[PDB]
Amino acid sequence: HHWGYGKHNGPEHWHKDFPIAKGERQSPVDIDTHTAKYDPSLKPLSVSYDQATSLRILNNGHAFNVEFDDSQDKAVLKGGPLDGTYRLIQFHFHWGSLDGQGSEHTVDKKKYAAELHLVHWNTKYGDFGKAVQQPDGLAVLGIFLKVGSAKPGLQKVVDVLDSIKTKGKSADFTNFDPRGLLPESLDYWTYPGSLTTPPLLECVTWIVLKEPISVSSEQVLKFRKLNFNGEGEPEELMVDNWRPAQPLKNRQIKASFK
Ligand SMILES: [Zn+2]
Repeated sequence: HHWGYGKHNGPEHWHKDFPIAKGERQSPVDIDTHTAKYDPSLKPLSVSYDQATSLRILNNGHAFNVEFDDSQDKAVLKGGPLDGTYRLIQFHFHWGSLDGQGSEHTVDKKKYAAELHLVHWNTKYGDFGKAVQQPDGLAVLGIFLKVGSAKPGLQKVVDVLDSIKTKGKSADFTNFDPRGLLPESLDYWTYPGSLTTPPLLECVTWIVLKEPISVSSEQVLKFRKLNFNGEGEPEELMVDNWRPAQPLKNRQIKASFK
């Protein structure tokens, strides 16, 4: 009885094994655009992904992660509300069984078809495992996906998913450039929050971009053919791997733009 996204082990159960589920700075949240405060003190984000080295893609039974070499400052995020340099370790997505749900964060209660998470850790803490124990340890860039036109830069990801269909499977995944996943604008909302899967630690500065990217229905269809299970246990499709919005409680969302 591990955690997952079903009736009997899904997000409403997580608090029994991970009491921080009901904590004060849980994610995701609904971003109320009329209540978010423009903060002209916020700098532009600086994304330096020119030297990124992807290594591997894997199905971990809750999502698929693309993992990067984080042994040096090769793909980093700086600026914005951040102090210091945050190194890219992995990205993954959350998505739905249908196009009208899938994102974790919502914008004035609107759900998108999926959500991309680029996970970065603060180099002052030396490694990811020490970083997750700190209130400013991680920075996650969240990018919404809507269904319309194809995103060419995502196709390389979609084509390998056949090779990692079940939990535990991995494949070599070199020379992927994450710059092909960014929207045009880097305007953003930011708030302090948590990992959205167990162990749900409250170590994340969230940076959620205003502008969604478009993907095609055929591209998102392929995400939905993955499996939560291992080979061959009974087939459970990897769909609806998102946590619902949590209470904002004592937190302000700030916007980089008006
Ligand atoms: Zn995520």
